[PDB]
Amino acid sequence: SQIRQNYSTEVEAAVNRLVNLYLRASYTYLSLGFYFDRDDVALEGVCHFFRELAEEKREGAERLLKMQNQRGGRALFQDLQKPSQDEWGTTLDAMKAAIVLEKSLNQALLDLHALGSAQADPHLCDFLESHFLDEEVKLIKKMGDHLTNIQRLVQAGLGEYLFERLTL
Amino acid sequence: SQIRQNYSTEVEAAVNRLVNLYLRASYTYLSLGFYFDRDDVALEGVCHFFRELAEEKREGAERLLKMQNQRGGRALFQDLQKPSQDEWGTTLDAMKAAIVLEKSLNQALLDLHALGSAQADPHLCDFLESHFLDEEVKLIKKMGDHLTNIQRLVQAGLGEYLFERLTL
Amino acid sequence: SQIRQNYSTEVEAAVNRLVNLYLRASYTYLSLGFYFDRDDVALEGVCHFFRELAEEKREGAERLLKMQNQRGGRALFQDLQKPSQDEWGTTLDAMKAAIVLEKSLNQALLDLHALGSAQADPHLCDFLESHFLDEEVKLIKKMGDHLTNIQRLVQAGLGEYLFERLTL
Amino acid sequence: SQIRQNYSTEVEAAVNRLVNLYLRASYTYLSLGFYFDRDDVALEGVCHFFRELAEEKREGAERLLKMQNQRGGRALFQDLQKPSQDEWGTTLDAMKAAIVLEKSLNQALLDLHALGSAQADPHLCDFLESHFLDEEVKLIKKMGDHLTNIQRLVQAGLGEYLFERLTL
Ligand SMILES: CCc1cccc(CC)c1O
Ligand SMILES: CCc1cccc(CC)c1O
Repeated sequence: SQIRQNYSTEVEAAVNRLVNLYLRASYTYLSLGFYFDRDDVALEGVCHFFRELAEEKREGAERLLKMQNQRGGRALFQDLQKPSQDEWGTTLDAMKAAIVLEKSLNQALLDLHALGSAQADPHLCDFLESHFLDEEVKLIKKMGDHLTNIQRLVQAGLGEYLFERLTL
Repeated sequence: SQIRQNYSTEVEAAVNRLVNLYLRASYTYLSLGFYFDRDDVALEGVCHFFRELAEEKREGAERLLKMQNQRGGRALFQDLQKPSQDEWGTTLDAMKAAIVLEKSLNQALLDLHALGSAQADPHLCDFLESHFLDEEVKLIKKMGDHLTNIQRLVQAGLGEYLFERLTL
Repeated sequence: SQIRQNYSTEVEAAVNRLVNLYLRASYTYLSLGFYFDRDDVALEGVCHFFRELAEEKREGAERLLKMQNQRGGRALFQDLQKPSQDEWGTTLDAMKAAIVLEKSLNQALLDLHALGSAQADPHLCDFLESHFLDEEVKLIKKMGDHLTNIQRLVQAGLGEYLFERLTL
Repeated sequence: SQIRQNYSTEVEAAVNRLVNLYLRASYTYLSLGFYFDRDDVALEGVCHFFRELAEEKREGAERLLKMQNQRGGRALFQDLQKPSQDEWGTTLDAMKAAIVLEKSLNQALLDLHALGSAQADPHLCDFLESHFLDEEVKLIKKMGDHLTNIQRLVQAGLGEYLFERLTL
């Protein structure tokens, strides 16, 4: 590449993997959103919460792809694995599964930051810090806050309804 | 002081102590506010309630300091003791601890009013009446109203959630 | 903590200490502000300068406390020591004491950044860089500029008056 | 009087005396204002400061007269003594003379408050507190602040000019 400078093959490859992880997270949230839209689940606030997250994760993937080209690396796409579950249980179950998912994305971000630091690639390090690291910390805090409120609420059917109506 | 008139050393000293008490109350409310912001407590309305009170108590301290200088007394600051607890339990526990705190500030205000009256210092007496006495009575009534509603609500987890969502 | 990830006990503890340092700085500035409001000092611009800084330092402490919870650490408060002086001398004396204070806060920030880097905690490192490091550099430059102008001005009484009227 | 209730002859008489004191203060400030308007003194900011105070003191007298009638007492006017000086010296001299004057009015207010309290006349006590006591404390603080700045400024001719230009 005529533009490529200080951009290691290791980082290029890790950025392609992180794109896959963000698209997979987007897909998992799409499944979670539509599960809560089922007439036999019917929690519209929970559905909107996960659909909004699907869109956020897709946006993350696209920003990473933009960066990959800005640096002169080459986007390589892999299959996107189907989500780990077809049915997601209660709001509590689903929020637990979301925080597991977010912590795995955060750990991927931290790993790539570490790699960037080892490779002396400050543009990569700044890029993750300014667009992803604080967003993940904020989101995981929010999910943790939700999980605590869900747990304090679950006569389980009444709790789930009230959380969806008054928090989401 | 060239301006000092009818301002006893006793009152000057009691005003410095009351500044300390208001700053300590502010600090206690800061701790209460951040405790309810913990991801394993997560009651944002309770958090905002106490943070707003932190700011009110700090404002009170500053008005007292302004008055101290208006009268020609000299502000003397002491250490601010850390709050009595590191963790504040339930909303009920925290509201009980707040009303204990407010009654101790109110009693300090009443003591200083009594002192002012004994010293024939009507400016001090008017100052407490117009800026602090009615504010404390209003706040203690509000906390009493909250305590009653909290108590009537505590399936405890559901009650705490509903109070935070629908009152705070 | 269900949310805690890559957040060392060392950093958690250093963040609690830095909160104390910022609250202590806030308190020191409150004392400086009210000293310049004394009828026998009476430099209102100097008073507003330090009171504004009291508020900035309190805001800093609250942002650190917010971050502590966002990361799943636990806020622990200690006593707040009274400021080092009861009377602050001239504007020159007070500005010298402020720059000493700011350099000690800056060094604390730098120490915590170093710790964060040693612990591979990029979120902490970005947080200090984006909210505190440049603010301190800007403020210390401003105080240095003030100190130079104060010094060039001190017939001392006339200089102090003119600085307060035409700079602050 | 058909309306008179709980209004002692002692208080009625002291209120008439206080009216005289406020009108005398108004007159003294009128003289001070016009002295600083002399072409051989020529400090327009000092002139406006004292003329504004003339008007404030006259307003005070009129509020006291209104109150006297509201209570069913009878206004009795005495001669208004000419001010203590025909020429008022420097701004420093004049500000010293103003603070002496204000402290004598404040002491009169405090004496009348004490009388009102001895007579169990809470309307009188509230009236002085709400309209006069805090106004005097604020004004005496302001004059004290001015006196300190004037003193710090007095090459005397330059100091007097700068105070008038940059403070008043
Ligand atoms: C409002 C936060 C707070 C609490 C306790 C003490 C201080 C000193 C100013 C403070 O700002
Ligand atoms: C405000 C000028 C002034 C001074 C002193 C006395 C009187 C009588 C009304 C007056 O108007």
